[PDB]
Amino acid sequence: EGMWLMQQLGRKYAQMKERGLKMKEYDLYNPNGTSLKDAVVLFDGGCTGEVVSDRGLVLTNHHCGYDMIQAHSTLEHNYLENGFWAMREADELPNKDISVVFIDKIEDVTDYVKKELKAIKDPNSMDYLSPKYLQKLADKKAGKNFSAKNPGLSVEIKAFYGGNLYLMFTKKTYTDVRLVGAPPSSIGKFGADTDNWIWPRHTGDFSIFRIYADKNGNPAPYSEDNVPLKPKRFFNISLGGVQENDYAMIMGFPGTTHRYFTASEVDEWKSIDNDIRIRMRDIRQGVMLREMLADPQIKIMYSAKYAASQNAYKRAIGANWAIKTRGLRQNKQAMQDRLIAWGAKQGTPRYEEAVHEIDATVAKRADLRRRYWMIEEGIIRGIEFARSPIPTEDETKALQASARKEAIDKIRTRYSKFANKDYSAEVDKKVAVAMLTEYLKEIPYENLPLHLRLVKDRFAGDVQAYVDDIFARSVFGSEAQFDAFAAVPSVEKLAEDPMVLFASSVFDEYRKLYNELRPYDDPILRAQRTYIAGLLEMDGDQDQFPDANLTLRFTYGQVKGYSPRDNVYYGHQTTLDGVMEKEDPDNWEFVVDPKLKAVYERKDFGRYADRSGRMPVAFCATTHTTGGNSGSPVMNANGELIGLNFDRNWEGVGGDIQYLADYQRSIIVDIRYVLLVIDKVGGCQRLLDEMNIVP
Amino acid sequence: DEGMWLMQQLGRKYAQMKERGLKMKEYDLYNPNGTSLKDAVVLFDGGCTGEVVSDRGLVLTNHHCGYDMIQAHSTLEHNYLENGFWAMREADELPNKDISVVFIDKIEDVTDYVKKELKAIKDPNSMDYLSPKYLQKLADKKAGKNFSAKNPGLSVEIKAFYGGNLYLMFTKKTYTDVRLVGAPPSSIGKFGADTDNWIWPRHTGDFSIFRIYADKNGNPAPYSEDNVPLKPKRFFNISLGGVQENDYAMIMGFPGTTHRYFTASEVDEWKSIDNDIRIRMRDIRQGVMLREMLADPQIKIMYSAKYAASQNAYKRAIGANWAIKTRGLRQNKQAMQDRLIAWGAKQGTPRYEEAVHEIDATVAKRADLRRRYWMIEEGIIRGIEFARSPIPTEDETKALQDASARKEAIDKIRTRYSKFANKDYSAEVDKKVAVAMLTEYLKEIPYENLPLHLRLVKDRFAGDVQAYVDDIFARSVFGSEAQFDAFAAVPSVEKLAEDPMVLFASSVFDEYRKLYNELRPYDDPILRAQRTYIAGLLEMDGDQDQFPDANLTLRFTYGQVKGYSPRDNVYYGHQTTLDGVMEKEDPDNWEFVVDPKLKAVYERKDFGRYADRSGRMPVAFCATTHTTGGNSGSPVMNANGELIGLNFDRNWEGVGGDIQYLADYQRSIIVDIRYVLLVIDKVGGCQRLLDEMNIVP
Ligand SMILES: CC(C)N(C)S(=O)(=O)N1CCO[C@@H](C)C1
Ligand SMILES: CC(C)N(C)S(=O)(=O)N1CCO[C@@H](C)C1
Ligand SMILES: [Cl-]
Ligand SMILES: [Cl-]
Ligand SMILES: [Cl-]
Repeated sequence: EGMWLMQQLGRKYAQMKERGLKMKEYDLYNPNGTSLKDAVVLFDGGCTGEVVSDRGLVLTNHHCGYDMIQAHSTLEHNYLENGFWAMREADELPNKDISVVFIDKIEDVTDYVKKELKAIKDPNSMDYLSPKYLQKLADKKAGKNFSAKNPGLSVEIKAFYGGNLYLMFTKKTYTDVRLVGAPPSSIGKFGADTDNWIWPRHTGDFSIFRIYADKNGNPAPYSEDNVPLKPKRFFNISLGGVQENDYAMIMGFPGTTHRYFTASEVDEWKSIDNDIRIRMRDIRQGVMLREMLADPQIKIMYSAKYAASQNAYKRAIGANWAIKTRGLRQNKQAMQDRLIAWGAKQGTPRYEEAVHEIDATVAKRADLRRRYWMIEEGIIRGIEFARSPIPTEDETKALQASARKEAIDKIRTRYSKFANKDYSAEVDKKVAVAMLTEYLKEIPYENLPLHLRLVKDRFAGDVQAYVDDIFARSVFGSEAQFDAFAAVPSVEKLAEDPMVLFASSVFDEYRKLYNELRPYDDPILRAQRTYIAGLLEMDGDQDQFPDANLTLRFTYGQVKGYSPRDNVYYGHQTTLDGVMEKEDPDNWEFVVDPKLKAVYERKDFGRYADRSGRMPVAFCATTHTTGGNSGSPVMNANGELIGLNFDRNWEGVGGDIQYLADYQRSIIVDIRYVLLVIDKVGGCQRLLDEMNIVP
Repeated sequence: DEGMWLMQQLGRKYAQMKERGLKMKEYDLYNPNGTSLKDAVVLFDGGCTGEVVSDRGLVLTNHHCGYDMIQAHSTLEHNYLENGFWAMREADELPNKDISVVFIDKIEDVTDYVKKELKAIKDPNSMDYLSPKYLQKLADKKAGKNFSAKNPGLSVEIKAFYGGNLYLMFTKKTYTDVRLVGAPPSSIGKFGADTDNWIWPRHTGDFSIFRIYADKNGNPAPYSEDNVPLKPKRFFNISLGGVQENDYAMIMGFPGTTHRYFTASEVDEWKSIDNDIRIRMRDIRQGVMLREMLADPQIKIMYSAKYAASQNAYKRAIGANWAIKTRGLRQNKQAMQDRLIAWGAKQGTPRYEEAVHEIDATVAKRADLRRRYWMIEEGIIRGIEFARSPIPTEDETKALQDASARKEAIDKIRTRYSKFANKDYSAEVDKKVAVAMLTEYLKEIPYENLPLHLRLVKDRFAGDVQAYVDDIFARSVFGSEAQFDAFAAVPSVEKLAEDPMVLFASSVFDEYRKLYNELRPYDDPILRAQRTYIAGLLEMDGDQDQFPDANLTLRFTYGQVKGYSPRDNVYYGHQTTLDGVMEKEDPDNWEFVVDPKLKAVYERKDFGRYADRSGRMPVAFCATTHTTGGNSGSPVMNANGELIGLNFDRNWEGVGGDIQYLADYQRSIIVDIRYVLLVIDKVGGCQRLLDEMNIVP
C-alpha cells in the first residue's frame, strides 16, 4: 500500500519479514553504512536506475534513455530503430546534460527546521515549503564550504507530510553517464502507445548506461580521461525468476501523490481537471484522427502530437474510472469524518476548521479553475495557432534604424518554428473550429479572451468564418502572407493582425486566470499541514505514508495478477509467445525484431527460460508506484534484481489518491528477458560477464 | 474432434458420455421405440431450436429467435421489444402468423432402402442421391398412399448424411399455432447487442417464451380462438442446482452446416478466396459507412442496420481466418487425407486417392472464376446499393413501347424506385461507398473480365472512378426524385435502354449470373468425390470419432462447463454474473442500457433461490459442446437431463470449429436458466410461468 521513507524501514521490517523478506534490515538500508540503497540512482532527473556491476553499469528503461539513444542516432547508424551495443568500453557514447544521483545520506532534521521556523512571526508564511528557505537551512547545517570539502556532494532539505517532517539528503551527482546498450525500438517500445498503461504487457523496456568518474571515483564532467565508476554497492542479478505470490520490493523516486485529498478535492479533480481534459482531448483527437486517416501525409505530420495528447487523456480516463467505481470520494469523506469526530472528543477544533478551510477554498475557486482548465485544454494545448508568433516590445520598437531587418529575422525564425514540416494550417483550422465551438458553449461572453468576443460581435456566431478570417488576413496564415509582411513591415499591421490578437488575447486570459488562482493554493497547503498532523497524531505514521515528492522510497508487495472485470483474469506473468501473438508486420507498433523472432522459433532461451521451457517477458506486482518509478529495481526476498519497473496499469492510476489492492499493479520487465535480449539479440557478452549473476 | 452426433449414435457414445459425467439412462435421453427427452426438443420457426418446459406446451428459445414475433406485436402504445412482454393469463398470449414448431416424432435409418432404390441408375454421375425431390419421392413411397391425410400434422423426410453414405427418414409433427407468452426487454434480451456478438465473456439474457396450441386432442391445427395449449409427451425439468467448472453439459438441437471433410485445398480456397475477399471488401465498405455515420447523425440513423448486417459475417470471417492461421486447420485436413491415401494404398484400392485428387483438381480449376464471383458479390452485389436499383422488365419495356398499360408500367417502376431510394438511402453515401468499392474491384478484376458497363471507366472516363459514378447519378432516371418524376412524365424505352444506372445494374447482374452458371458445374464432381472420400474415412476409422456434417437435422453434443485462455496471460472463466452487467452499464449507449427493475434486483440482492452458493447472481456460462448456427435456443442439460441453460451464441475464436473443432478455444455461449427464471420472476413478475414449470431443488 505505501511509498515509505527509508527511515520507516525499521518500522515496516517485521511486516516485510512476515510477507517473505529474507534479507537483513541494514543490508537493504543502513543509515551509517553501505546497503542496497547505495545501488539506486535518480536517472536524468525523473527516472530511477540501478547499478548492476563493479564497473558502474546502470540499468533503466528504454523510455528513460530514449532521448540519449535518439541524440546518437543518424540515417547511417539508427540506434533508435536497430538498437545499440558498444562492443568495448571505449565505444560507449557520452551524453550531454545527463546525470545520475546517489542518495549518500538521509537525516531527519524536523526539530532543527521547526526550531528555525519559530523565528518567522507571520503565521501565514510559506517559507516552511520554500526550496530557497530550506536550502538556506541545509547550507547552514552542512557548513559554509561543504561542496568544496566534499566534492561531488550536495545537500537538500525537503518537507514531508504537508510540512510535519523534514529530511536532509546528502547527494552524490555524476554527469559523465555513457550509453552502453539498448534493444531496437521494436523491443524497447513494443506496445508503443497502444499498450501504454496496459497489462498484459510485452515490452522489453530497458536501456544500459555506465557511470564514469575521475581516477578516484569522484564525480567529474565528461573527459576522455574518465574511468568507469567502482561503486560502494551494485545489485546481483537473479536467474531464479518469479512465481505467483513471491515477495517483491522496489526502491525508487515516486514524484507526486495526493493521499490526503479531502472529498471536495476528489470531486474537483473529477468534475474539473479530469472531465475537461477528457472532453477537450476527445474533441481534439477525434478531428486529428479523422484527418490522419484521410491523408497519409497528415498521419506522418500529426502522429507524435496525437500520441502526446492521448497519454494524459488515458490517465484521466483511468483516474475517473477509479473515482466512479472504487469509492475514492467516499473513502476520503470517511477519513476526514473520523478525524473530525476524534478532534471533537479531544476538545481540539483545529482539524475540523482545517478541513472546512480546504472545502471553502475549493468551492470559492471552482469557476476560475474551470475557466483555467477550459482555456488550457481547449486553446493553449488544443489549438496550434495559439502558440503562433507574438511580436515582443523590443521587436515592435525596431519596426517603428536598420535593426528592422534583425526584428524580421527573429519573427521569421519563430514563424518558421510554428509553421514547421509537421504543421498543417488546414488540420489546425478544423481542430480550432471544433475546439472553439466547445469552448464558446462553455465560457460566457464576459469571461472570454477579448478576441473571442468577435465570434458573436463581428462574425454572427460563425466560428468557421472567424477562423477562416484569422488565416486569410494574418501575416502568419501562409508563407506568402508572411513574406509580403516581411517585405513591407508595419507595426500597425502586427497590432491589428487577427492571429497575433488571438494568440495575445488567449495567453493574457490564461495568465490572468493563473495569477488569480495561485493565491488559493496557500490556504489549502496551510490547512493540510494541520490536517495531516491530526491524521498522524490519531492513527500514526504506519499505514499512512507521506505523499511522494521525488525522494527515495521503498514499496513492497507480491508478484500477483488481478481480475479487471467479471470473468476475466490477467495472470502475473507474460511470455515471448505473447509478443509473437501480437506481431503485425504492417503496423509499426507491433513489428517483431527478426533476431528475436528467430530466438523464439529455435527456442534459443539458454539459462533464461522458466521451468516449463517458456520465455518470460514481464510480470506485475502489488507494489505501490507512480511516475518517477520508471526504471526502478525490483528485488527478490533476498534483494537480488528480478526486473525493472516500467509502467502501471490504467486501472491503478487512481492509486495516487487511494491505493487499489484488487486492481493496481506495477508493470515490470523480467530481468531474464533483459539478459536474453542483451545476449541473443545484442550479442553483448561483456555486459553479461561484468554482472554478478546468481544461479 | 468433438461432434454433432446423430440420435442413432447415442448407443455407441453412451459409455464415453457416462465416463464424462452423464447420469441419466440412455433411453430416457433418446429411445427410437418410446418417449424420451428428444421429444421435448423443437425446430423453432425453421432455423432455431426450442424446448418444451411444461405439461401445458410452454416453450423456451432465444430472444433473437423470437425477435420478429415480439416486434410484430409492438406498437408505440405497447412497445414489447423495448419494455418486454408478460401475458398474465393464457388468454392474453399473442398468436403469430407464419410461425411453426417441429417435433422429431420418429427417426429411422433407411440407408439400405435408399441405396437399393439408387441401384436403378440411368447415369452413374446422377445427383439424385442428394436431390430433395428424389429423396421426397422415396420418403412418400415408404410412408404410404396419402400419409399426410391419414396422419394429420405428420410429414416424412429423407436426408443424406456422410456425403450420401447414410440416409435417415424423419417423421415430423408440425404445430403452427405458437403464441408469444413472455420476453424480457431488449436491454436484457440483446444486452451486448452487436458489440458483444460472438463475444465471451457475455452478459446477455437471450431468451423468449412461447406456447404451442393445438386442437382438443393435441393434434396440430392452424390458429383458432378454440385452440387449447398442447399437453406434450415430454417436457424438461428446470434445475436450480446451477453449474460448476468441469460439470458435464449436453445439448440437443439443429446445427445447420459444417465442413468437417474439407480437403486441405478447400481450406486454402476458403481462406484465400471466400474469407480474404469478404474481409477486404467489407472493411472498405464499413470504413466509408462508419466515417459517414460518425460525421452526420442522420446518416447514423439511416445506415446503422446496414452497417451491423455487414459486420456480422465480416467478424465470422476474421475468426475463421484466425483459426486457419493459428490452429493448423489446413495441416490437419492434409494429415486426414494423407492417412486415408496410405491406408487405401495398403488395401489395394486407389479410389480414395483418386477422389481427393478430383477435389484438388476441381478446386484449382475453378479458382479464377470463384475469385471473380466473390469479388463481384462482396464488392458490388452486396457492396453498392445502386447495383440493386430498378431494372425495367421485358414486359415493362413492352408496355412503354400505346395503351393504359403505360401508367401501369410506370407505377410498377416507381414502386421499385421508391423501395431502392427509401428513407434510409443516401445517394451521397452510396456514391462514396461505390467509389471506394469500385476502385478496389477495378484493381483486382482485369478489363476483359469486367461487367460491360465498368469498361467505361477506362474507355470513357480516363480511369476516373469518381467521374464515372458522378455521371451515373447526374444522368440517371433513378439519380434523384426529380429525375425520376421527369422520366415518369415523358417515359421512353430509349431513355431506359441508355440509362447509366440501368446499364450498370444490368451489367453487374449479368456478370454475377454468368459467373454463377459457369461455377455451378464444379460442385457435382466434388460432391461425388466426397461420397467416396467419406466412405473411405468411415471404413478406415469408423463412425465413432468422425460425426456427419450438420444438415439442419437433430443432433446431440456433449462436453463440460469450462472457460479458456484467449491469449497469453489472459483467462476467461466458465461463468458470468449480474455484476458483469452492472460493470458494462452505459446509459447513453443503447446497447448497454440496464433495465431499472434489474438494476434494483442487483442492488437489493433480491436473487431468491436463483443465486449461486456464494450469493452471486449467475448470468451466462460457456461449455466445450460443439455447436453452430441453427443451435440458437437449444436446451442445455445437466448430467441428469435437467435444463441448466439455453445456448445462444459461440465465441469468435471457435468459428473455425465448423471445419475443425478447437478444444482449447471453441465454446458454446449459454444463458443460465437461473438468470432466465430470475428475469421471469423479478423483472416480468410472471409467476404463473414459474408455477407451470417443474423446478427441481
Ligand atoms: C485501443 C485503444 C483505442 N483503446 C481502446 S485503449 O485500449 O488504448 N484504452 C486504454 C484505456 O482506456 C481508453 C482510454 C483507451
Ligand atoms: C476492435 C475489436 C476488439 N472488436 C471490437 S471487433 O468487433 O472488431 N472484433 C471482436 C473480436 O472478434 C473479431 C472477429 C471482431
Ligand atoms: Cl557508489
Ligand atoms: Cl478402387
Ligand atoms: Cl484448439
